[PDB]
Amino acid sequence: APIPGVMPIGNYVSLYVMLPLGVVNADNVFPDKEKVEDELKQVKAGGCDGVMVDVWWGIIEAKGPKQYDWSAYRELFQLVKKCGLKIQAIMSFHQCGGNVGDAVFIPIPQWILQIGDKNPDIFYTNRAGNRNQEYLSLGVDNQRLFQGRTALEMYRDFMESFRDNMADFLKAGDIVDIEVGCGAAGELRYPSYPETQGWVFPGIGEFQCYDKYMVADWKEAVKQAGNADWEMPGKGAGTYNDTPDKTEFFRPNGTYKTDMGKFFLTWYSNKLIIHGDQVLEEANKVFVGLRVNIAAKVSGIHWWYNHVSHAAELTAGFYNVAGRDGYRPIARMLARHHATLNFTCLEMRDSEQPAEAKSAPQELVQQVLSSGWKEYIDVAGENALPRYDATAYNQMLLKLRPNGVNLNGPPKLKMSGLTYLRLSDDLLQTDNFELFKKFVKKMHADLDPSPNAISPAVLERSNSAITIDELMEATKGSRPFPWYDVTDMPVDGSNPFD
Amino acid sequence: APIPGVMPIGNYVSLYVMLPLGVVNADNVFPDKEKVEDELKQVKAGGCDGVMVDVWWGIIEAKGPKQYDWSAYRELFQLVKKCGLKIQAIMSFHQCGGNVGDAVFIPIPQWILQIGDKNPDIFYTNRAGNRNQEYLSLGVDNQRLFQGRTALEMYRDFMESFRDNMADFLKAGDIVDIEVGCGAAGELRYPSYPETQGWVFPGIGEFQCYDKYMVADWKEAVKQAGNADWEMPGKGAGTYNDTPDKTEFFRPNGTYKTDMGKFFLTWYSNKLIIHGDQVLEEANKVFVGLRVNIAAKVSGIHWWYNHVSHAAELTAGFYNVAGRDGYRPIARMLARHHATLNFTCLEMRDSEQPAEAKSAPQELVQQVLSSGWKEYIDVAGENALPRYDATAYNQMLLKLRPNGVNLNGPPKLKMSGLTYLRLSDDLLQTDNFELFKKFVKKMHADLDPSPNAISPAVLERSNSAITIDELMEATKGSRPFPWYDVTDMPVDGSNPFD
Amino acid sequence: APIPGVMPIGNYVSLYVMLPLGVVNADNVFPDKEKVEDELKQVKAGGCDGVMVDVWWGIIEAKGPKQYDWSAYRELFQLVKKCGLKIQAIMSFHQCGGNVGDAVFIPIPQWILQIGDKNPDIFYTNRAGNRNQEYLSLGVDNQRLFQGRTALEMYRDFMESFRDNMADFLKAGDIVDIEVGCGAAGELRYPSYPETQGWVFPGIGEFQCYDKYMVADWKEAVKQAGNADWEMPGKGAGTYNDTPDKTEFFRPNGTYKTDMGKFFLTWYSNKLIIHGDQVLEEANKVFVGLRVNIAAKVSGIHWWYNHVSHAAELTAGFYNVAGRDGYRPIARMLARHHATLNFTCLEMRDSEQPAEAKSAPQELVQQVLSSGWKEYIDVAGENALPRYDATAYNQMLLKLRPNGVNLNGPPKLKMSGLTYLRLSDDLLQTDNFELFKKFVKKMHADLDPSPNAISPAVLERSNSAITIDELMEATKGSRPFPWYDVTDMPVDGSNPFD
Amino acid sequence: APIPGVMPIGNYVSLYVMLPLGVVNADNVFPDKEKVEDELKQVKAGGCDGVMVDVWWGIIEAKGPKQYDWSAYRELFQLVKKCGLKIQAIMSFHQCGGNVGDAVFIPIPQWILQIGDKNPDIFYTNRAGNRNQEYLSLGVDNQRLFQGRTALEMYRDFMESFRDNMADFLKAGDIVDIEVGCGAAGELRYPSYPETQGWVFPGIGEFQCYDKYMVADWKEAVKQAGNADWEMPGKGAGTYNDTPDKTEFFRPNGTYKTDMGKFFLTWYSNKLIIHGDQVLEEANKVFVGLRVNIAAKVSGIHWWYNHVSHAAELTAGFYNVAGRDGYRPIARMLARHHATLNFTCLEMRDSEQPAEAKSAPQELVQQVLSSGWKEYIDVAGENALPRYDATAYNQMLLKLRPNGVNLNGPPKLKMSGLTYLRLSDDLLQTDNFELFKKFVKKMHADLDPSPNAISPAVLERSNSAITIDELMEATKGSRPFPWYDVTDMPVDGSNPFD
Ligand SMILES: OC[C@H]1O[C@H](O[C@H]2[C@H](O)C[C@H](O)O[C@@H]2CO)[C@H](O)[C@@H](O)[C@@H]1O
Ligand SMILES: OC[C@H]1O[C@H](O[C@H]2[C@H](O)C[C@H](O)O[C@@H]2CO)[C@H](O)[C@@H](O)[C@@H]1O
Repeated sequence: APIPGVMPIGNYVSLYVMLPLGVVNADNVFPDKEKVEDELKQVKAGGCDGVMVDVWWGIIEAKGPKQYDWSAYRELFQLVKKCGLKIQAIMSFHQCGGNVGDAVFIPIPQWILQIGDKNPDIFYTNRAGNRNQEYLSLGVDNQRLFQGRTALEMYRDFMESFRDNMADFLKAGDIVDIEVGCGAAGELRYPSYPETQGWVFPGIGEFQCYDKYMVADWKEAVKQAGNADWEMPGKGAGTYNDTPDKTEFFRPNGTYKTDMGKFFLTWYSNKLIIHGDQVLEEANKVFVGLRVNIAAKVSGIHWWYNHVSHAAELTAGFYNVAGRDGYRPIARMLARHHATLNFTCLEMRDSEQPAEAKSAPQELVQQVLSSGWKEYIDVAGENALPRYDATAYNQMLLKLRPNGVNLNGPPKLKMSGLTYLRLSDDLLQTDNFELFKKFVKKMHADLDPSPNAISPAVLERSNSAITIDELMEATKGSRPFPWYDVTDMPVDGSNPFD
Repeated sequence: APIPGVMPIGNYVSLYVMLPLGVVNADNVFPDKEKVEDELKQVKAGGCDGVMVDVWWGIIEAKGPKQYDWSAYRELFQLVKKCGLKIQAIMSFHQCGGNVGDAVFIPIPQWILQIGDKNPDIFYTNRAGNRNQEYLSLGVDNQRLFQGRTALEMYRDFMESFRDNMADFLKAGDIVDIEVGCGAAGELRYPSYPETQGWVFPGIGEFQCYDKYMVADWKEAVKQAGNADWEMPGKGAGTYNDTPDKTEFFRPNGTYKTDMGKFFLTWYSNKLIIHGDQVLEEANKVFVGLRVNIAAKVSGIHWWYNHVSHAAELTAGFYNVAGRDGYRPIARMLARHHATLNFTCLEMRDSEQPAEAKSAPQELVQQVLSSGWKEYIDVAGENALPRYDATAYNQMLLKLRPNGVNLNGPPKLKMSGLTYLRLSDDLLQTDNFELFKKFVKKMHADLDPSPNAISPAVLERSNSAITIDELMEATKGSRPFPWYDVTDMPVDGSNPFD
Repeated sequence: APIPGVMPIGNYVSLYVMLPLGVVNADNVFPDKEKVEDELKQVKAGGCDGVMVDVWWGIIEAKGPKQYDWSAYRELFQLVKKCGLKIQAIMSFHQCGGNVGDAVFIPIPQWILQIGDKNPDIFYTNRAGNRNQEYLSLGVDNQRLFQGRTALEMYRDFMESFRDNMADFLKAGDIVDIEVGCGAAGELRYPSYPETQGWVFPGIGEFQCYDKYMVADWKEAVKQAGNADWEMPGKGAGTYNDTPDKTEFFRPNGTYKTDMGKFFLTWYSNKLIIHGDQVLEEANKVFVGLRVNIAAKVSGIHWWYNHVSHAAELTAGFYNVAGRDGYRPIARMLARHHATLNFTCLEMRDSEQPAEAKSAPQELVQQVLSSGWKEYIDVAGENALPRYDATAYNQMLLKLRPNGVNLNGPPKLKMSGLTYLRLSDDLLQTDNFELFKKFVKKMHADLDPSPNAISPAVLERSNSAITIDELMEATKGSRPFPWYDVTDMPVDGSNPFD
Repeated sequence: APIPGVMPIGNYVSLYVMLPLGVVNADNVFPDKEKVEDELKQVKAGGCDGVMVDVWWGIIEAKGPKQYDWSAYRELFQLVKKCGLKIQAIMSFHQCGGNVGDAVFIPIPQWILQIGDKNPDIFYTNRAGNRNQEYLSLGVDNQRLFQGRTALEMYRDFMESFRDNMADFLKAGDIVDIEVGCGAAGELRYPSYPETQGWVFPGIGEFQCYDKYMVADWKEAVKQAGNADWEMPGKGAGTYNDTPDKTEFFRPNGTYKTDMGKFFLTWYSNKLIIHGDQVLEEANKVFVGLRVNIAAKVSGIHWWYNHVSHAAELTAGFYNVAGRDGYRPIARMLARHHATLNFTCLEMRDSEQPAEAKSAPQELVQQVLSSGWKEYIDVAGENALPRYDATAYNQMLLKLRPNGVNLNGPPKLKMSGLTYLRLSDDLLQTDNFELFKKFVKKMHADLDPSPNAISPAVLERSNSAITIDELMEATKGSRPFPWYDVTDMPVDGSNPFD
């Protein structure tokens, strides 16, 4: 029996804060140095472990191919290191929305946008023929279209330039995570719910496989199956803001239940898995032998989860239906590269969602985290929308330790880390910043911060294993681990006794 | 993330087997040495960790006060030690039923039965005036009636004679547990459901506080409360085989809900707690500084648990009702002496009980184990009735690890050990003995036996703390820890995934 | 291979400081509270782990038998606990010199001195017939002469009164060591070099076995050997300030080499061992089951060590000669009670001693510590004379870790602790107190203090085993472990590389 | 204090046996499969941990550049894996003597010998102009002379072909060490004592830097120092079998003490260090992220060690003189690649060497192992000549743990492993094989074999750091750690007590 009052370190969970969006201007400039280093000081005073910042592709390689400028980000990291915080870098091969709302506009290298200018098919395309310019379609990962280099080669060269230019921070251990962007918002998914094309929650979304490079692939595949006459979904699949039932593809016993539907969804989902597999290999080769975690982000698509079609998840590329786990195979893939899974949604509660949405964020989180730990990989996460209430802090606290704390040692289930939405004035406001420091404490299980990177203490990155299209075994349905009902360590409460 | 296939030792749970009832004759004789040492060899071949044997008081101190004969038990232990098994000794200050059914008859020292012969009040008495001769009423713990010695002093002298005569086995570490008998069948309870007086499941039972020594105590207490005119229950409490509702004491809003009823139940239950407290102190003083666990046994009284009166538990001395945990204070008491709680019922399932019984064995087990771990003590257990089916083996397996195994280290919840009903021919039968060896393996979490006493590896016994009638704080209701639905490691099944 | 800059905790060695001699007046008064709590604050500011204080027998039981007053010592400990320091209590059953030099005079309970007044034989006596009143001769351990109680019983009752009155400090873990006094200055030895009787370094000393109770014992023993006509040493043994060679008992091939000499020395040394054995048993029984170390102090008698007679050691009671280890059997005895050996001399260097003295403090320390670790017990120590130079700090540092630090884990050889001479103004003087804080740091192996009682972290006291006059096996000569030449972590130096 | 009889695992040291020289014929054939698998079975029955085998370059790439055949070695490893032994593979880029003595003849790829046929300068050359064909001179590491590939590129391609073809054995963890050959006999040294050119112990040897590629380098370097007129040693340096004093270069106050001599030796020794640095980088890049140790072998050149010139060491390339550690910088270099140092000589005793030789093998071993552990790297080793006596087994046992065993945890100093000379009939002979099994037991510190690769349990290979010609700091003289006098665990003896 444990000694009363003794809380083992294994229960500690790192907590990082995301820095303001344009902390480094679209122009490679780092302004307001003084101010920023005052917020960082407060953040550190709150017991935070570190921060997560976007290393924008459209800024570093702005001037031209292979010519990178790390000057600013260098000052930014030295500043952070000076305040005693660890660093989570996101390799952002995407655009940071430049919509009316003014929020800083950071596209991808402009010279790339000029190539797609005469070759739209480099972007993800819906069936109407709209082109999304925030990320490069996977249909061109292995295509030589960018001044000699292929999409994948551009990704490695970037991470490689980053590895060599940040070697000192990496040696010292200041950089703890390398979050590899695999699509829009840096997430391994299709751009199925583009706000720029008229999407509004809770539309089902749209399939994004109509660029020419992807189509050809679909044609070759449909022929080797003996059904050369099969086509991709059409008006039957509907549009961005449709409902599953107003559709013929997602209605109960609809087209997705068909041999042809299963063949399409299998193809579309595998295509996304393979895109992830290939990007993470380059990431593995670039960081092997270093003490740092590599992670891919998987978005949480909870709307329509309680509908037989799991429509929203399907358009995004996750083939998750009854009797078919569409997440587990991703996790086995990530397992291959000894990578961590970062799930970007876990503060939400089923009741905070309109009934009309068929949303089930909690049940989603359980399945995803369960299939991750079942394939022996570390799972990390963050919140989706900004929040400063105790309700949100408690939900996140539940998910970091589904079975509460373990007084006998490391818990049975535990997330390796959580990154908080974003640092801001509304947060640093005396009031909020108070509740916050409480949440950070509960995150550390009432322990004091430990700059020794306890737990997630970066382990040496191992060389990848070897794949096989044997992921299909991974889709076997399974019972998710049982979740506690409420948090063990609430921010404004006492020991519920479980 | 853990390494696949690596099962940490912390998940291991010791499994012992109870030896045949009269393995040592009522006459201090150890017959059939040859046969027995062949069963022990099989038992050890099954991976069992050890065995539990009754060190009968009525055999060792048979000839007369202070004159003990450990000869036979000495041969028995040397034999066991030779077969490489650990030893769980029960200090049996009780009688082993000498009913018609022939099963060996072992009373308590006959010279004691001759004293109670002219002084019946030494035995537990019901209101009709029946005397139970299997154990000495707690009303005489501190009474000088036995040739100079008091009940408690007789208990310590016994354990003390046992400590000195078994010092070598204790030094070597062969004796791992000292199970201290506190009543009938060696359990801290009142003899409320005596089969010798006509009791048949699921009778509510009867209060056992009518001996003269206890009565006086009740009179003194009722007067200092200002209600000198209060009495103990009468015909209103009913008889052994009554139902809660046919009673006026246990009916909804019955007498037990009254100020007088609460005052009686509080008194009756505290009296049992104090009897335990005093017997375990003597046990502490006798074994301090030695590497061995001391444990008290608490019986599982599941019938009528789902009735507002918790009748059966009340007559046995456990004041467990809505908004009042009658087990937690016992556990805090046991915590004081760094003692382990042995719960004698945990293979049963709610469905194996007649609906008419209002029985809830599973919900009982949860509450008892939960309140034990909440007071920071080790909880151990055993099955109540003999069983050889996979259904029973799986239930016990669930309770030893309510949240399954922990691949990251010691589980969150885990029992320190389990002792199996009893070694017998029907068990050692090729068939059964097979299922059994499977159960032992799952008990060890598919690991190989570890004679190093892993986990429960006997720690040094610490001197007791100091009580206060501050147990009353312990009766505050609480949420029990959440239990998994099915076992993690079933005997004839695969990984349910939780 | 270890990680550079990582110093494992196992290399940490606790450092305590002795408080001023009369910190509690001969009159049970604790004056200058304010001042003292200012020194304690400085001491704690120096990183010290705790302090060691004399719990004088002549103060606590001054008024009369069994009537103890812990009032003052209670204030003293609460003050110390308030400054965050651990406590090493010495059960001082001796007198604290009340010589001309004024230094506070604290005798043993005056009522005892009045008994010896008519019975001088209670004190250790030399052959001239001088009586030493600082401690009770072992010849009366088992003699009922003190108002009903025996010497040993008076010792246990004292430690028992101390255990019950200090239970809270003991529970909390503030009291870490119980140093049990076994003679003059609290050391298991004979008062062979009494400064009160004219002794001046480096006299050989005198045997102290002439009180009547001891003599009788010697007569009974000499008769069962068949030499009833043997006598104790006479003028042949010389006097306090003689040299080994001017003697006939200690000259090469002198009387100590004889069958009669060996028989006397064997008897005299065993008598001291048994006195220790019996006092430590009482100490064991009183503190079993508690988290605290019990230790006996053995004085370092280095003069005449390099002479074949080891004269000084012989008169003190240590039968240490060529081919006979007179310390190892003491250590095996101490092993029996799971006790620690505190050696009171280990800062000295062979060169700081006059050549005429035949002194070998370093070689002594090696033998004593080696035989201690060989019998599996913890060895602790302190300096003999007050010192504030780097030479002394480095010697002590060598002996705490004879083989320096271990970057792979706990060192091979390591002392469990060291108590510094005594807190004083000449030490707290800005200058000295500086060198001191350096020494404390090196003691902790350049780590920061750890109030968690790391290493010596008080383990539960185990019940004693059982002796036999089989100590004689322990006198077999043996090679001491090899010692490093210089310290690993000097106060004013760098890594000598070993 | 440790528990008696408990030997911590950290004291365990792996023991491997070298397989017979041509276990795989010069013709890629694996004959006598049956016999061999019977010896392996005995070897495993002796508790050995594994075996070390030469993966000859002249066999695998015999047919032609880039065309490797791993067929045989594949059968050999599967056989070994079947017998439950770990594998130490030597990347042998050298020749295995094909002298008169018949012992199997295995040269390097014959097509390479045909190139050097018209270009002798690819081989190491002495001043008379003799060419050694057992290894490629470092003067051609970065020269494109081998059908497009450079020496270094040929080495990586080989290790890379080995990594990919042995991936399964590597994944499983059967291959534990990758011993990278850096010269003759696979050792980082110059071929200074070639038996093929008339060398006989204890000749001083000859400098091996006269090939044209090396000379040019020496000319460029001597000019930038402003002494363009300096030359390499001549007749003044003598010949293979000369004595240090009959020379003018190695005589006291000879040419090696001169500014010109120091400049030559500095250049010659650095050249060897850099050759090692470059070969180990390729090895690092090829094995990063895998759980396997990479090691370089440094030969033990003990003759003339006790002479001021350290002649033999100087000709071999180790600039080790008074006030200059010529080994430490090698170790700091090896530290850069997280590599292990394998010292090939450590059973010898100073007394087994002719006085005329000025040999000091023991003092050599101390310095080399000490400088290795001081630069934070693991040191391993083997014996130089075959031996089956207890004298030899005890010496090796001393060096594996210079300070014996540590009952408190991992020793202060400990070798990571030892590979035994070679499996043979004279060893497997009932007699010898007996003493042997004793030695293996003492190697494991009287523990039973642990196939879990305890201790050296292959850790993940980390990416290399980055060099600088800042090795020069490493040549600062230092005190080696102190060595125990005799072994802790002798094969035919008892506890010397240190
Ligand atoms: O962006 C607003 C969108 O946020 C949430 O959905 C997130 C998802 O949980 C994870 C990933 O970061 O992207 C999705 C959207 O980009 C809300 O659930 C949703 O209602 C809201 O419209
Ligand atoms: O008391 C002065 C005495 O101290 C040292 O001898 C100590 C011994 O090392 C340990 C024990 O504390 O008692 C002995 C004396 O009581 C000096 O070595 C000695 O020279 C000095 O006279």
